[PDB]
Order: sequence, then structure tokens, then C-alpha cells
Amino acid sequence: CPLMVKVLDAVRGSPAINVAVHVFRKAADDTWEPFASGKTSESGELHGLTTEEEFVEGIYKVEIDTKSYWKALGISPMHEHAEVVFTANDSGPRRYTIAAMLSPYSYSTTAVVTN
Amino acid sequence: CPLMVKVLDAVRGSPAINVAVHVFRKAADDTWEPFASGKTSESGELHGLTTEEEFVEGIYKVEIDTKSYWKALGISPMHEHAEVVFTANDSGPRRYTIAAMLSPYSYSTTAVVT
Amino acid sequence: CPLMVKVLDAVRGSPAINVAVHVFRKAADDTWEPFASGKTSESGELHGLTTEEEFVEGIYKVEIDTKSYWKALGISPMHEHAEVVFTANDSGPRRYTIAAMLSPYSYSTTAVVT
Amino acid sequence: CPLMVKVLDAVRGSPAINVAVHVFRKAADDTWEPFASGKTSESGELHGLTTEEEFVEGIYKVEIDTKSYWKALGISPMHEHAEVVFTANDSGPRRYTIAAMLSPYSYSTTAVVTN
Repeated sequence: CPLMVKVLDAVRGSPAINVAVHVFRKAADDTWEPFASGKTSESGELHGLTTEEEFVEGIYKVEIDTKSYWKALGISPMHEHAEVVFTANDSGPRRYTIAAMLSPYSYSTTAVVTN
Repeated sequence: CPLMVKVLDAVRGSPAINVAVHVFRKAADDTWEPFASGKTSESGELHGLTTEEEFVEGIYKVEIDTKSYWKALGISPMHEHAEVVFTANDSGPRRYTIAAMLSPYSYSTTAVVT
Repeated sequence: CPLMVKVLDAVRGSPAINVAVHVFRKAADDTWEPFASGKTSESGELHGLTTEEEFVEGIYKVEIDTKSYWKALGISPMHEHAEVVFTANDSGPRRYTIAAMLSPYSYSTTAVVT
Repeated sequence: CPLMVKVLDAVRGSPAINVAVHVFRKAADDTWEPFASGKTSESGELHGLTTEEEFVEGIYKVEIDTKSYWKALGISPMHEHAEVVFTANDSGPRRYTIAAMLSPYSYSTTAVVTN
């Protein structure tokens, strides 16, 4: 499993469950073409987005629908979403985990890369 | 000053100076309309981007050229840039301080609203 | 001002006002020597804690009474209080801004050094 | 396993491996008594710190030696450690995961509490 996203609710101290996640890859021109999508599970994790065969080198965009997450709890948050754009597998295939920590008025998204 | 953007360097622990920041506002037709842009000062802050009259209710995108920042420090980052999209003034005028803390593999952002 | 502490509320997106802050410095015998204290203002900032003459090299602890802050807001937090411990001025005097962002279950802290 | 700590290096984008972690519990007096300790694995996680029987109600402090971590990588750190003090099991037994994200000049620690 080369790409996984883990989302945590730092305000309620719990996993961010059922959060929509969309992944895109930049095509040769300059457009973002749909690559994969899914929703986080009860543990706040999202596995199986793609495979080693499909996940080639490229610039990828991971957009987390944090707004719907907060609205469902009755909160109108600051951000429309949490997004990370990064280059993947530029020095060979790696396993990537996008770890996102959420709060209504702030968030962090970091790319954890392993061999 | 209703909108101020601050950028910090998580690796060196200093203000990220001379960083390019672009701000866009989403139009009725769903497109991104250029709003204002500038570069952070020695304190890592960007003031004067807009006015109270100009900064109406809406969805705004702040795009930081984090990549050029790292390049100039001799670093080749994994993150391509940093983008923060937020809804502003939907409950009346407010002053916003949008801060972004950078690292080659991560960014954190905060919004202080008063 | 060589040391400034700023506290923010990640739940409401505002400065955390009237937050108690206590600073200690580790003594030669390993005990925490009271150094300075105060409360955040309406901007969530606390200035004037110390001076260039008193702020010597050493290991400092900034203890933030997050608990009392939440209580006043009708919230019984799981986090008891934040402790930010750092070494200061070990390569000469520097100006430090210690910021802490709070939630009932978490806190993030940053340090800008100039 | 009621208490787990996971540490991530948000600056190098990897798990923070072999990081020492010390856990204390405030005793009836007002002092921090040793409770448990360990080192993070290659995944940056530390399991088996305590048991359901031993982890009773109380105020606990979890101190992560980030200073040694950054030095071993040749990176000068700002903080002595990343820490979290919290009341645990005050409303019955819970599972606690301390998620800490690290950078030389900043850290975040959030208690993820589940049933």
C-alpha cells in the first residue's frame, strides 16, 4: 500500500471518521486529473487508495474535506478543506502517509515517507 | 488592516522572509479571481494586502510559494507549495491573521479571528 | 522585549485572554527557579515578562494554565496545562516569541527566534 | 493496551525512531512519580507501556526526549522535549494514544481518546 491518509480530530481528541478524501495527479499539461478517492474509517484511516503499479512518479494533490466533517458536528469551520501537494517517488517508489491533525481554526498536514 | 498573512520557518525557527503570497477570491461562477499578492517582510509578515471596503464576504485562497523559499535556503522540498482556503466575513467584518508554519515535508496553518 | 508568550484558542479561533503564564529557570542544582509570570492580554499576548539583563543563558520552562482558561469557558478539559521547556541564549542573546495553540485535548507550540 | 504514543518527524517526513519516552503520574502529594518508559520503534510507535490494571485514574505526564532525537540527526533543537499532561480515566477506563508531531522549533501533542 503506497499511499494512506490518517486524519485526527485534535479538538475532540479522536479519529476523524467518515471524512472524504480526493487524490489527483498532475498530467503532462498542467491539469489535475482525478487519481483516487475514499472516506476515512472508524480509526480515521484510509487505505487501499492505489497500488504500486498505478502510483508512478508525479506531483500529487490530496484534498481532505474537513469542512463537511466540522459541519456535521454543527461547526462552521475556518477552512474549506485541508490540502497537500507533493512530488512522489522522485527517487524511487516510497510508501506515503499523509497525516492530518484538525481543529476548526487550524490544521497540519505532513507527508511521512518510508521505504 | 483586515487581513494579515504570516509565514514561519519550522526548521530554522525564524520568520520566513521575502516569501511570495497570492490571494484569490472565488467568483459567483466558481472561478478564482485574483485578489491581492505580496511578499513577507523581515518579520515574516505581509501587511496591507487589502482594505475593509475591499475585503467583502467570500471564499478566499492564500497560496504560498514555499518552494522558492526553500530553494533559496539550499533545500529541495517535498511539498510543492502551501494553500489555505477559507470563508471570510460570513458573519460580519472580522480581522484575520492567517499564519503558515513550514517544513520541507509539512505545513501547519492557523487563523486568528477578531 | 527578549521573551514574549502568545496563547491562542484553536476551538474558537481567537486569542486566549487572561491566561496565566509562569516562567521558571533551571538552577545549578536541578530545581526550577521561579523566573517571571503574568497573564495574556486581550490580544492573547504577554509582554514584559523579563529584560535583557535578567534573561541569561539557561533552560527555561513556560507553564501555561490552560485548565483555568477552559473552565472559565464552561469546559472541563482533559489537558491539565502546557509546559514548554527550551534552552535560551546558549549562543548569545536572542529574542523569543513562544506561541501555544490550545484545544481541550491538544496543544501545539512554536518558537520564533531572532 | 490503554496508553500508546506515536511520534512523527514532520521535518524529515518520517517516523521518529528510537526516541525515549518517560511517563509519570502525579502522586497523592503533588509530585511526579515514575510510572513507565520506553523507546519508539522503527514505526515511531511505543506499545506496552502499561496495562489496564496498572493504568488507574490520575494526572499523567508524558515526556518525549526530542532533544536527543534532533542531536542524533545533527539538527539543533529549540525544546528540551515535547510533553503532555492530562487526566486519564476520570470517567472510566479509556484507550489513550498520544500523537506528537515534531519539528526543531515546534511540536504538537494531542491525546486521542477512545473506548
